[PDB]
Amino acid sequence: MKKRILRVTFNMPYGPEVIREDLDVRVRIMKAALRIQNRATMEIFGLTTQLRESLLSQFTAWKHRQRQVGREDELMIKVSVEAGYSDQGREQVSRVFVGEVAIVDIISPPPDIGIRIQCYTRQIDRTKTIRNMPPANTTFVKFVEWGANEMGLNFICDTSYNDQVLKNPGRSITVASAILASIQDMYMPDVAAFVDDDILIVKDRDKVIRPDEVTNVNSFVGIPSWSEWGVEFQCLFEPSIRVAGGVAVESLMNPSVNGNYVITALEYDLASRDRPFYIKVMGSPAA
Amino acid sequence: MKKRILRVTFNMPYGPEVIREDLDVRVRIMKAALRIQNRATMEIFGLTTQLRESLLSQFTAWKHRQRQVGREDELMIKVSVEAGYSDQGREQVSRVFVGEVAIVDIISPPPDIGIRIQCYTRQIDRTKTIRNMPPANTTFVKFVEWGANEMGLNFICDTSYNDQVLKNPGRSITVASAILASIQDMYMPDVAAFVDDDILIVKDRDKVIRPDEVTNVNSFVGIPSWSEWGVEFQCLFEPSIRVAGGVAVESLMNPSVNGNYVITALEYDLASRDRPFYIKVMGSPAA
Amino acid sequence: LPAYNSDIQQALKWLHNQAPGITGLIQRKAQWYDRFSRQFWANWERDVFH
Amino acid sequence: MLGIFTSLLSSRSFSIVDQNTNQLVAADLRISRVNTRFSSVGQRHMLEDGTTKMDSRTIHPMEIIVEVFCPSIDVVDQINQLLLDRDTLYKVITRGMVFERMMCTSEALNQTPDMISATPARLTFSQVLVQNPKPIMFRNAGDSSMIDRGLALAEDVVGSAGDLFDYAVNGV
Amino acid sequence: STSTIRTGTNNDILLDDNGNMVILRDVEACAQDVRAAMLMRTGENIFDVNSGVGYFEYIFSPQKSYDDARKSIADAILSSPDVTGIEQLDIDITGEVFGVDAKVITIH
Amino acid sequence: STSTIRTGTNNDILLDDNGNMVILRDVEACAQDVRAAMLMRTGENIFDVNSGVGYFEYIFSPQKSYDDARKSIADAILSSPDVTGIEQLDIDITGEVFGVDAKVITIH
Amino acid sequence: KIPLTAVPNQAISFNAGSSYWKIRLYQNMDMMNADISRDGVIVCHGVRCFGGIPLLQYSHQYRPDYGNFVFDRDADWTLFGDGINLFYLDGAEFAEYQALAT
Amino acid sequence: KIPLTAVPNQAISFNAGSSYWKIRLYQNMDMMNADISRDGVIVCHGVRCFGGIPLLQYSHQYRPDYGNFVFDRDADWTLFGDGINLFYLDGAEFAEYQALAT
Amino acid sequence: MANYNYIVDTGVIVADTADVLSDVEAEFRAALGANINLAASTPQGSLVAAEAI
Amino acid sequence: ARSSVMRNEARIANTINPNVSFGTFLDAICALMGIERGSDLSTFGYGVQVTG
Repeated sequence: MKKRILRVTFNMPYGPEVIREDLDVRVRIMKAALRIQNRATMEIFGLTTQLRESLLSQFTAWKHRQRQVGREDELMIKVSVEAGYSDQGREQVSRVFVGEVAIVDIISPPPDIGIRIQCYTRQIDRTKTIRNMPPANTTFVKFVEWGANEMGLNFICDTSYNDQVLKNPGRSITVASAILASIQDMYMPDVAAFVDDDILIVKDRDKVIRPDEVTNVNSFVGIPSWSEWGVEFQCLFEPSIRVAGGVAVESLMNPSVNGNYVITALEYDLASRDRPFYIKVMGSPAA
Repeated sequence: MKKRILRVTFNMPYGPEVIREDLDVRVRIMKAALRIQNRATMEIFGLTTQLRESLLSQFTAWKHRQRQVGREDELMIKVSVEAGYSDQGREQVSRVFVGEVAIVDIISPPPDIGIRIQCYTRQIDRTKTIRNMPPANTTFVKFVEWGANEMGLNFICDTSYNDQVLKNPGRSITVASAILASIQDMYMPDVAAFVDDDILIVKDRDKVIRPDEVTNVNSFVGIPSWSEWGVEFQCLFEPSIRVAGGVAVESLMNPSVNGNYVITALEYDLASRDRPFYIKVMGSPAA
Repeated sequence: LPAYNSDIQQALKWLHNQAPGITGLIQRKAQWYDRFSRQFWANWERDVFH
Repeated sequence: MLGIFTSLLSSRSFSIVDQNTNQLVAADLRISRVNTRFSSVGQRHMLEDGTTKMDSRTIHPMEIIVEVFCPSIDVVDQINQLLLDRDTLYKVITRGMVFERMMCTSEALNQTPDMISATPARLTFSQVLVQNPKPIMFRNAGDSSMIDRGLALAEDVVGSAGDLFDYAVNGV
Repeated sequence: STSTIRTGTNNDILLDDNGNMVILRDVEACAQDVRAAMLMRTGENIFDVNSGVGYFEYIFSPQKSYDDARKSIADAILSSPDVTGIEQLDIDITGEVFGVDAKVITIH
Repeated sequence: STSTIRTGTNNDILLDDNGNMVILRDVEACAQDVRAAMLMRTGENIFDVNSGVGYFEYIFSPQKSYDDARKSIADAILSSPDVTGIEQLDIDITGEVFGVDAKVITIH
Repeated sequence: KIPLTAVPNQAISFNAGSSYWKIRLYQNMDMMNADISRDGVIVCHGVRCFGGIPLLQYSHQYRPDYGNFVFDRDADWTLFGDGINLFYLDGAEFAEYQALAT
Repeated sequence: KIPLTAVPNQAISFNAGSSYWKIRLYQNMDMMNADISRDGVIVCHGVRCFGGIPLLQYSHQYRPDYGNFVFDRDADWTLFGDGINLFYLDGAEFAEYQALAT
Repeated sequence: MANYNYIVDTGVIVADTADVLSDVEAEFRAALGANINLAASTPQGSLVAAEAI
Repeated sequence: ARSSVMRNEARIANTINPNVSFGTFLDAICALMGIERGSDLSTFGYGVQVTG
């Protein structure tokens, strides 16, 4: 009888504070191939007075220590979410989200005090500015490389538009967050630019980033069906599923929709004491 | 055993019509420090044929007698709301909202016919125009004073920006409603301009309008908690709570959040035959 | 205000009553640390006495 | 229930222990029933072929229901105080079973023509569920870990700079 | 799964003829570990108080129920890294001696 | 967690041979406090009305039931800073006296 | 004054005197000790706990224009909140304190 | 290092040294064997796994500027995570170690 | 091995007992075997406690 | 390893000569001498200013 594993970490100034799966934790994660940054909402129950003091007071959203020695962590803290299974003491955990806390609330009154939290990926850029002048006359790939260096992310680019010359590409970007909107704007809708975890990915719509890591899928909780854009189904927590990766589909109810699909959007509904522990996938035909 | 009082007053042409607490009346009020006007949704049950004919027919939203001798009451009627408690025959009623009816509906079918109403504060200005030319070169405070005289409201202004010269402040304002948007636009977000009841209030974000009327709060239905802007809690109907006023907070479960806060937004949920009789408060640190 | 013991011998316990080996091992460790961590500072303080 | 073989004659069946002070409370309680209930819910997912899979199981607090008789008035006050208590946890020793971290939820008295001298009563306890049921303690206060109390607001009580000096060094 | 160093009838390190400390593999290490764990006495583990068998307030002292001693002994038998559950306890109490019997179930 | 100034069998400040007004620590401070509380009478405490024992309305007056005296005395024993609960109240009324006995439980 | 509590090891942070401080108090054998942080940068490690002796000793620390901290009496974590306090004095107040001290 | 587990045939993929890696470890008869892929394209196949000597033997594979992997001992799938480890070395460290190997 | 440089330019840094104990346990695990029994009962547990103290 | 490390740390903490010390040397200075130079910034007074 395999048990589920769900940890949430906070990079507090003194160190990490990890909330294990033993408490009541509910998380919903939404990921897509777009410029709009990913979101994760957390439900946390049973926090005591000491831990409420430790955590809830650091999501201030005001600014302090104005001298600003450094950046990144001296504004808002980072949260990392990893989920998986555990069988016979053998673990198969995997990471699914990285972000920073943005919005705080209180949901349930006593005798069980629970809080709700909103986290977004790469929200540190909405405050950081641009200090390196963008290239004036260059090709697409060099613009992408400059953006990756400016944000501070490992990047991958593979498009048919790699040898196209742009004039004045980014001379009107105020902060570091509109770089992604710039990159996506030029060649919509075929070129899709998005930031996943810590990687900037720019690619054509129907290309699998890793052709040799196709995950064969044959066990469905949500019956596959035609989705007006491709296919859409649902499964249990599979650590292998990613964004822009490929899937090979074999069905029993609906054998007519078997084929290769490229993943467009994802969903996560992970709970430690409730029924939902799921992943929802929408795909497009693989070119 | 104190009883609750909830009175809704309507100003018909012949006189006032008061719906008392004896009937089934539900009201939700939302107030904030913004240019967007306040709102109130009203649920009224048990209205007979005579009262239905008397009231529902005056919510016309068309125009009658285009000649328009005068203004204000010859377009839309005004509704005033006062709620409180009664103990041993001794009352503590207080007014909480003033507005005009905008939208009409019908909610429940027979045997019990119930209606829903939408009211907004200072909606009379969306029809009235401007006939006094704004000053050309002038300070902020004189622009605010001209706006107050034009709308017809008693005003209070207390800002650090009181001695700044503006050029052509309001030369592109069509009707009387955009005056408030003009006033808020210039020095956003530090300067907050809002209209409460019938008073125009312009002030800095973190200044208490009445320094000597701080209400000490020590009994909360909703446990106080941090809300990434200040504090947020909930209580029974306390007439002392207002917008931009201050509160002194003393807690039991959460004594780490004690302090002085300035009130930002409020919500009212008052019913005469249901459980909700509440007030929700969001606060910001006092400066 | 609360006491602080910091002795190596609280590791020893009442199982090791007829055990010569482990008791000797812990005792020798304790006296080595005494010699080279406490008498050191005592002699050092005495030589800082001007 | 087998297990222990005492050879002690006058033993004790049921007792509520004050886990803070190791003290008995309401020791004079004749007992009519004792019921113990466990509960858990297993989350099942409905597959594609036609089967059905379960991934994990969740455990809720147990509940203990006891029916008692109060032969006096002092017992009734003791029961009411047991219910109203809010800060302590109680350990319950049944016929052969010992449970911990229990805390009373309700009481229900009766006043009927069947019983005049004594009042029949029913009580209910519920376990406070806490992870890591076996704590780890240090004998030395100097070995304790670090607590945060992060980001308090700070307070300013009126007092001159010279006052602190004349109270701290001078003594006054 | 676990391992430990052999100890003699006294709680002392026992060295083989060649003089090598022998690291016991499973099963046997479980036996020695449970035997030792039953002999702690409470309040004697520095850095973890509230572990052991409460001899001087649950067994030797004049009690009322003797159930607390049984639960304490059952706890001490458990908490070993390999023990799964306990099949039997006896608690004889015949005369002046206090007999305790057990048969433990282990994974390996 | 409490303290008080010692008094004699008549409620005055009692001074030692050194004349020192002594701050009694817990337990006997609780005994002195409860003795003073049960003797305070209702309608004597200004700024706190309805506090005290109703001797002239519940005990000395002709009364039917005599549970009111028990409730009032139990309440006056309560409201002390340290009392947790009341173990026994008897109310004998044997002879011409009105015999009252009580045993209280404190945190210590 | 600074809000404290009776725990042998704690570390509270606050925004006082136009700067952001983080202080740490822990019992070490006989006396207390303290760690002081400013702006996320460590300042001192293991400065002791004495009544009337200011915590910050050196000019590159206590101010060009900042403040300083002082205990009224030799602190112990059993009495925190009851007779033992920690006070913060801004630049002018601390300067006059030092002037009057000698 | 490489977080590994005790399985007779397994695979690992990660981002190391500003590049993507994919290592497939499997038992073959007696010795351990591995297959190395970088950035989706194969590098070498069926490399016998041994202690100390690196997995990449050839210059055009391990680096113009990339790194390499080294086992401390002969691998054994029943010991992984327990006294046996795999380490990744960047360009500079591995160049130093290779020079030391002579 | 697991030594810490706790004497720096700003002063001396003292660690909490949990961290020291975990470091000592890791050191003994590396010494003997990754599955050893380190509890109050076993002799190696007493050695670990002595070292930590 | 452990005994070597504790002896080394004792020898590091022991030697506190002014020509050997570092950082804690500020205390050896404050034993007799005035403490280090506080960082300071030079202000301007009476800078002219003309406008409407």
